[PDB]
This record gives sequence, structure tokens and C-alpha cells, in this order.
Amino acid sequence: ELDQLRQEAEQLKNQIRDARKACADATLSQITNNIDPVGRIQMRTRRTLRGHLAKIYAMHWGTDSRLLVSASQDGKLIIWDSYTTNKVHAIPLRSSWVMTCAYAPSGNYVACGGLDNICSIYNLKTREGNVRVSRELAGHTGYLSCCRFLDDNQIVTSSGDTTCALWDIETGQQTTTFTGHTGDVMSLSLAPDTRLFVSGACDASAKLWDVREGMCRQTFTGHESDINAICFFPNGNAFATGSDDATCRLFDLRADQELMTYSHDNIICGITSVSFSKSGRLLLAGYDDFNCNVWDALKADRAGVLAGHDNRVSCLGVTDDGMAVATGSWDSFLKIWN
Amino acid sequence: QRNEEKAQREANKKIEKQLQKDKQVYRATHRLLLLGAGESGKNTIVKQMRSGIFETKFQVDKVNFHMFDVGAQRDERRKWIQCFNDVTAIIFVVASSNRLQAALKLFDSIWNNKWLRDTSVILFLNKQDLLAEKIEDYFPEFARYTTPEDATPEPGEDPRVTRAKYFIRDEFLRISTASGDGRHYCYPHFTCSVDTENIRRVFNDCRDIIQRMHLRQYELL
Amino acid sequence: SIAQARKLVEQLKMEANIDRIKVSKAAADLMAYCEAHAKEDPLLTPVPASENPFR
Amino acid sequence: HSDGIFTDSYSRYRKQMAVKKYLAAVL
Amino acid sequence: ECDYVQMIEVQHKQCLEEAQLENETIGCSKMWDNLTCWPATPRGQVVVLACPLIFKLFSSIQGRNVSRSCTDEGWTHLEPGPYPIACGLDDKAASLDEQQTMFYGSVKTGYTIGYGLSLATLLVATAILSLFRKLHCTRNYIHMHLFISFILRAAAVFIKDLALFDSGESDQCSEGSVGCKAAMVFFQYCVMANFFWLLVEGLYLYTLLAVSFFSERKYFWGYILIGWGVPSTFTMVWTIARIHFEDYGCWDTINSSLWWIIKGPILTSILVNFILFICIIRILLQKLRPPDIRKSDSSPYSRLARSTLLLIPLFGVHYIMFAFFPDNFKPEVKMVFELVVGSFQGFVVAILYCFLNGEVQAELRRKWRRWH
Amino acid sequence: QVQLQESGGGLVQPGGSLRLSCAASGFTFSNYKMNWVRQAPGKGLEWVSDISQSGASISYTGSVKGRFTISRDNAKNTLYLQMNSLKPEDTAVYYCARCPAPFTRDCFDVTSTTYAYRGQGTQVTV
Repeated sequence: ELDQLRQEAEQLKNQIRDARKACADATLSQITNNIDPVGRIQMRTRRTLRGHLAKIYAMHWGTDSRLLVSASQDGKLIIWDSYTTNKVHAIPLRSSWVMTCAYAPSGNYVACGGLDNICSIYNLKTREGNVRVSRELAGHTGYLSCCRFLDDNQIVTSSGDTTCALWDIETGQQTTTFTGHTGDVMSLSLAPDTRLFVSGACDASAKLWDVREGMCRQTFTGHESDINAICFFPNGNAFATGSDDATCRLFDLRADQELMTYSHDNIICGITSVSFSKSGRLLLAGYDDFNCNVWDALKADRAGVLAGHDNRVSCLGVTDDGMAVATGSWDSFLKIWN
Repeated sequence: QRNEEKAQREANKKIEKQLQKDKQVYRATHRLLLLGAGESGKNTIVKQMRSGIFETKFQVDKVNFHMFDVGAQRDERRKWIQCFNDVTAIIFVVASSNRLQAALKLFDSIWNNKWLRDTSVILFLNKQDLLAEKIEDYFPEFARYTTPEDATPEPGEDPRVTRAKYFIRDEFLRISTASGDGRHYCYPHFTCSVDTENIRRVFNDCRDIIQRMHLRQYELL
Repeated sequence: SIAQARKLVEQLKMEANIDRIKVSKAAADLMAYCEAHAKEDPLLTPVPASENPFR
Repeated sequence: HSDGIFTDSYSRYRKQMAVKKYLAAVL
Repeated sequence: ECDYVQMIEVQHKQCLEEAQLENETIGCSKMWDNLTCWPATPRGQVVVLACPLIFKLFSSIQGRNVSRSCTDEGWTHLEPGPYPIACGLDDKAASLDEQQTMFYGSVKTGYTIGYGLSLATLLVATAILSLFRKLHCTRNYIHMHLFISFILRAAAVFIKDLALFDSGESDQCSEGSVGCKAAMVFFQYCVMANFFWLLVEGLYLYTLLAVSFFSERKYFWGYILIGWGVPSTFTMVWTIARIHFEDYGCWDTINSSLWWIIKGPILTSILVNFILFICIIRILLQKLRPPDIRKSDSSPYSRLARSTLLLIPLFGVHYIMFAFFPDNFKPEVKMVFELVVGSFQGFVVAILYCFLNGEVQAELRRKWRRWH
Repeated sequence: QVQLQESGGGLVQPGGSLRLSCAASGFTFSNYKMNWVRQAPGKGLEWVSDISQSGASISYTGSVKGRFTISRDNAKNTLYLQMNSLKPEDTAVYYCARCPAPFTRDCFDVTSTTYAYRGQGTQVTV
């Protein structure tokens, strides 16, 4: 019967909550209260990337920490050389409604997708010398919100159909399907070892998935609204989420609960993007109030503010070597800060 | 590495020339978001004007129009609707023939969205003939509604049909006038699915939207 | 539906059988990782312009 | 334009004053 | 008119040369009077002449009869009475001359102050509009040119004032310096360029409103051309005409129809601007009426009046008030209105479209907050 | 986590009255605008009533206007729908829906199927 199924589910949730409460011996705040604060963080803009016609949704740094890719609603993927500000490639998209872009770790491929429900993989190392559609992955019944390369032949995508997918680029087939979310899966983050990944959806919950078996390992709750961003800690044992409730939260894989909440009284706008520094001490979050906030990830203190953008900050990413952080906003400009 | 940097400069110059051409093409094209229910008559309007998202291209008086359809998307329109915050207009099609209350709630959500502000809405009150050939129980206030003095009924129209259609139009316009503030405007039209004037109505509304935006830039309005 | 309810119950049973460590130990581990990589974080400590590519 | 008209009027007035002062000094 | 002194000196030299005769000349001797001349005549010979043309310049009434008799000099016989000796000085009122000095000076200082304030405000306005890349748009570019045209007009007026009146109190009429003519040419060009950029503002706004989707970026160069080159062409034509026909003095006098080479097009521009202004108003009237009887804002015209008032300085519609007035018909009122009040126009513009603009104020306060 | 629990409802004679309650947990109740929706047998979800954050702005659908009243207690983090003089077509499963985001006038997808911020619903039958 449905009623006994519901009561079994609620008693299981009560047992899980009791176990989490039992494991909550101490708070991270009262543990890091005795460490020195990071002080005022004064980042400045060094480069301003211009050329995009419309608002920008996604950017992704290359593993060389020099080249990056940006996706705009005019139908353009642009590869920027952040050192010299020059444009390397300009890829026109068949569908101008792009919401995500990814850079392959090898740098030979780029990915995009959006309202067309298609994950387009472009080859940047063609013999002829021009960028062409290497592959088109289809099968999602909802808009593509995020995509991340595992390697040159495997990709992971999050869609608005409440499911995630693991695709083999060579065969173009959806090798694995991750189901369980009850809302639009908005953000995706791969672990440093690329063995697990966290997905944040519009059901105010985050889920940890194993790549091999395609099953949900843990579910983390605590956010009051839709989760728009997610990012692993550099260690890989924890992650951070930003939600529409104007809060960021730090969840732990081993503790299976939330450790810290980053929010302020005067912040009433949702978070669109989050990222960690190289050491994980700083948490950078982009907000709807046109600004980015750098928080002390260990003390939940507002370390600094990045206030160079004129419109909504849609994305931000930190280089692999941690030299600089690039923010892309709806004002059609990218800004590199350090 | 002067030669390596020279290659980057020339490649950037080529890319910027292509981007200038693309910008010239892009600024001369008007993008419209077509919203409506499955039974509201949106599909037949699309057919007359001619999987994730559908495209229609049409030229009116040598002016290009780039119209989009929702396509294969879930009813959860909370997130992807933001992607159309910068379109020229949202053509919202409502079947006037309680789906009317659902359409009103959707229109209210679109109008009051923080990102859909500054975006104008062209209201197509479709299926006017079905309403004419077909309210008190679903809308009690209709008992105390009178036809506005500014109404311009088509000749040979039953006064009851005119009263009903203008009541629906005023019900939709109440939301628009509640929080208009002049940042965006609503354009209602009494249309039919097979009407050939819908294209002209959209073109005229786009002209008015562009003129009002230009006036706002000069603070004249 | 009923099948969704069984799936949710099974997922909850699978998730309730995991092993959880104390929050204090995990916080200590996170703090230790942060302290062991502080010198390698260019954002925490401003880097001189000599080896800063964006300058 | 009014600027040129004023310039012409000012020049003519100054020319008359210069001749008048000259005549007064001589006479 | 310094040729009067030249021909007076010529007459003096001629009479001195003629005085070489050895005749006794009893009664009427031979000597050149300080203002007139008289040939040697026998005793008892007296004649009747007219007052000299030079004194006719300042005299209200001319043609008076003056006696010429046998005396050494004057003594009410070579010129009977001090009144003929002072044909122009006595006729003229020191009052009218004093009142004229007050007018030409009050007007001078008034438009000097207006142009200086306008230039000072427009310099910082252009700097603000050009330094901030966020404000870079076609509208602002057309406005930067309007502010540069105003600045050039003010600078040209100042240069003309220094070259014409500040230096060369009397020698300017005697000799026409090349720099004087160059300053006059620059002044005319700057004035015409300012008028044509006021017309361009009217054309740009009318094309944005009336034309459905013009994509004005592709004809920005046409706007620049009509703003700058056409005034240059007319100025060159006027300079050629002055050189070939009326190369007199500093070219600062209006005698022939060559003035209509400059006054001609500018007037037309003003007229055209007025028409465009009216058209724009009509279009604006079509955007405040669509609200129904329920929505009135207590008047559909209060918003119209404010927009019309703030559009008046951007095009120079006030110039239509005295545009059709002839140069000789009530010059004082036209000069006062178009110089004492008109010279502030750019200053007003430098506020109404730079300092009171919403986008400019928002960017300025954002930059101040970032700096602070 | 977000948890909305609805209590009340059942069998009642036509023209009767009853008070549905809903208790909310896992979020700040005072920051969210709340909705009452219903699903009739063989029909889709239909919006019924709407209350703002402070309760100043209140709206109803035309079918139940004048018979249903909606209220909220922010201190108790709960809301109530009192229904008077019921009719046979009011038999449905009533759900309480929370607006997806706080401090927003718009409220998207409350009546859409599979909505995360919606309760399990309580049955009301005449």
C-alpha cells in the first residue's frame, strides 16, 4: 500500500537524521574559531574579454590555466588566450540557446549544449585547421544544464529532465543513466579522481553518484530552494553548493551532513556559481546582485568582494594552478581577477 | 616568440572581422519567444506563419524575425524561461474559449518575474470564434462587468460576445497594469488561429516596442 | 505511484547503511588540508608581479 | 546668424568711434 | 571707414602743392584749412559750400550751407559758427553713443560669460562621456560631436573677439591681417558646424523614431559627413567669394549678398530642424495617448510638456523664434536673445544629457563607490 | 529538508465547513509566498488560493471565491484554508505549494506535476 510505503520512507528518513545528529559531535565553526583569519582579500581585474554579443552562461578553464572557453546566447563558443587576451577560435553554434560549455582536459575537444537537448562535441585539433562538429549526443528530454569531460572519450551531462547521463563520445550512446532527482538538475561537479560526481538539482538536494555502477551513494539536504551551483573541495571529501535561498553550504561526504553555512543578512539574491581556491581556503560565489563574494571557507567570514560586473554574474572558475579566477556575466564580458 | 604572437594577432583580427559581420547580422534580427498551451492554438499559428526547441524564420517588410517554440521541455519553466530575458517580445497565446485561470497565473508569473522585466508581452487571445459560439460560475465578477466605452466591436457582433471578450482582455490587463511601471508593456489582440493579420500585428507591436525603447534611452518617455 | 515509492524506500535503505565519521574529525581533516596547501595558494597570498602572468 | 550681425555692428560702431575721436583730436 | 583720413591727407597735400603760387592774393590767401580747402580769390569774393563728407558720417542732417570768406583760418568766415565746425559732433547725442557703448559691452560680456561657462561644462561633459567605455554608443557619439561642435564654436568666438576687437583698435580697418581673416573664417565654420550638428541631432532622433528598423550604425559616417563637411564646403565657398569679390578689411562686415552664403544654409537647417521637432512631438503624442481613459496621470500632457522642454535645447528650436527676422529689423532684441541667452544653450545641454542622464549618473556613482 | 504536511479533510455533507491545515519545516516560512492547489479525480492540478509572505495580498480562484478563506501563522510556521458551504465538485486532493524562491512576486510551476516544494496532499470528499 502507498500509505505503508510512505510511513516506511519517513521512518527511514528519521533514522538517517538521528544517525547524522549522533555523528554531529562538534561544529566546524567552533573548531576553526582558533585559527587566524585570512584577512581582507583584494583581488583586482587584470583582463577584460570583449567580443561576445549577448549574455554569457558558461566558461571553463583549460588544464593549462591559460586557455578558456566561453558560451554566449548569440550562438558563439569563444576560445580566449587569457595571457594575451587574443581570441583563438570562434565556433558558431547551430542552436543559439547554449547554457553550458566544457573544455576537455587534453584540450583537443570542447563541448556545448542547451535548449536543443543536444550535447555538441567540437574537435579543436582538426587536420584541415577549422573547428567542426565532432559528435552530437542526443537522448536527453530536457535542456542541458552542465557537461564535464572525464576524458577524450567519456563525458557526463546534466539535463532538465531530472536525470544525468554518462556518454561514450565514440559510439554516441548514453552508456549510463543516473536517476533519482525530482527536479531540474542544474549543476554538476566531477571529483578530482573522476570516480564520483555530485549533482545539484531544483529539488533543494544534492546527490553523489558513482561512475561505475551508476547509483546514488549519498543524498544531502539543507538548502531551502533550488541549487544552482556545486563544486568539490580540492581534497575531494567535501563539496559546496549555492542556492536560490541566498546561501552557500559546505557538505561533507564522510560526515554525510552540512558543516558550514555562508550567508549574510543583506544578501537576498541567489547564487549562480561557486568555486574553491587551490587550497580550498577561499570559496568564491557569484550572486544575482551583480557581485561575487569570497568567503573564508573555514570560518564563514566574508573575506572579499569582486564588484566589477554590470549585470548578473552567471559563471566563475578558478584555474588549475590557482593563479586567477575568471568570472563571466550577463553583460557579455569576462573578467580575470587576482 | 614574436612570430608566434604575430600569428595570434592575425588570427584575432580574422576572428574580429567575422564577429563584426555576425554582430551586423545579429543586431538586425528580432527574436520572439512564443509561449502557449498545447490546445491554445500555438501550433496552428506556427503553421500559418510558415526537438528541444523549434525555429521559425519570417521576413516582414524586409525585416527578419527569428521566432522560437518551447518544444520538448517539461512543464517546469522556472529555469529555462530566463534564457528569453532579452528577446524582443514574448507572444503569449491564450485560448479564450479552468484553463483560463491557469493562463492568467502563467501570465502573472511571466510579468512579475525579476528577469523577465523589461520584456514586452504580445497577448494573442486566440479562438475568438469558439468563444463567440460558446463564464459566470468560473468568474463571478463577470456578473457586474460592463463593456468599456472604448470598445470597438466588429460589425455584426453580439454584444454578449463583445462583453465576454473584453472581460477576458481586462482580466489579463489588470495584471499588466498592476506592476507595469513603464519598463515593459503588454499588447493584447483578439485573434483567430487562421488569421493572416497576426503577422502584421506582431510586426506593429515590435515597431512600437522598439520605438518605446528608443524613447526610454532618450528619457523622453 | 507505487513503484516510485518502492524505489524511494530502496534508495533510503541503501543510503542508511553507510558509515559516518564524527564531524570533529572531518573538520580537523579539512583544516589540515587547508593548512598544508596555504603556501601553494596564489589567491590567499598576493603573488609578486615577477611570476604573475596576468601583469 | 546673430553672432555675425553683432560682430558687424560692433566693428562699424568701433570704426565710427575711431574716426570721431580722430576728428575731435584734430578739431 | 578710414579712407576719409586718407583723402583728407590727399587734399591737404594737393592744397600745399597748389600754394606754391607767387601771387599776392590780397584778402583771401592760400592755405589748407584743418578740415577744408579754399582756392585763392580776390578781395570781396565769398562762396557757399557744404559740410565735408567726413562730418556727414556722424551728422543726422547734412547739406548745410557754409560760407567761405577771406580770413586766415576759421573765425566764423571760413566756416560760420562752431556748429558747422562740428557737423557730426553737435548732431550726435553723447547719450545715444553712451547707451550704445553700454549695449555693445553688456552684450559682449554676457555672451562671453555664456560661452565660457558652456565650454567649461562641455569639456568635462565630453571627458566623462568619452572616458567611460560603458556609455559608448551611437547616441552618445552623436552627442560627443554636438559637444565638440559647441566647444569649437565657443573657442572660435573667443579667438575672433581677441583678433578683431581686443587687438587692432584702429589699424584693423586700415589693414586687413591674414590672421584676422583666418579667425573670421574659423568662426563662421564653427558656427555653421554647430548649427548643422543641432540639425544632425534632430535627424538622428527622427530617423530612430519614424523609421521602423533603420540600423543607424551603417549610416553613422553619413551623419559625420553632414555634420562636418557641409559646413566646411560652405565656408570654403564663402571664403572664395570674399577673396574674389569683397576682400575688404577683416571680412567682418555685411554689405553684399555673400552673407547669404553663410546665413542661407543655416536658416534652412533651423527650419528643417523645427519640422523634425514637430514630427517627433507627434510621435511622442502617439505614445502617451494609448493609455485609456482610466489611466490619465491627471493629464496626458504633463509628460509631453517636460519632454518637449528638455528637447528644446537639444535641437536649438529657439532659433526659429527670430530666424525669419531681417538683419535690419529690431536687431537689438534678436542679438540679446540669441547671444546673452543663446550662448548658454550648450551649457544647458551639457547638463540635460550628461549630468542629469540616468546611465551617466549611475556609472559615476558606481565608479565613486568603487574608488571610495 | 523542505517538508510540508497537510492535515484535515475527509467526508463531509454538501454545504458543510472544515479547516485544512498545513505545517511547514526546513525553511523560513515568513520568507515564502504560499499557495493552495487541488487535483480532482481524472483532472489535472488546479490552483485554488494564494497568500503572500505577510498575508496582506490574498487571492482566490473564481470557482471558490466567497466560500474559501486562506490564512497563515508565521510564528507557528503554518497555514490554514477554511472552506465553507462546500459543493460536490470540490471533492479533490488538496496540496500546499511553496513558491520556489523567496522574496519573489512570481510563483512558477506550483501546479505543475512532480513539483518538489509541494506536500503529499489530503483528500476532501463530499
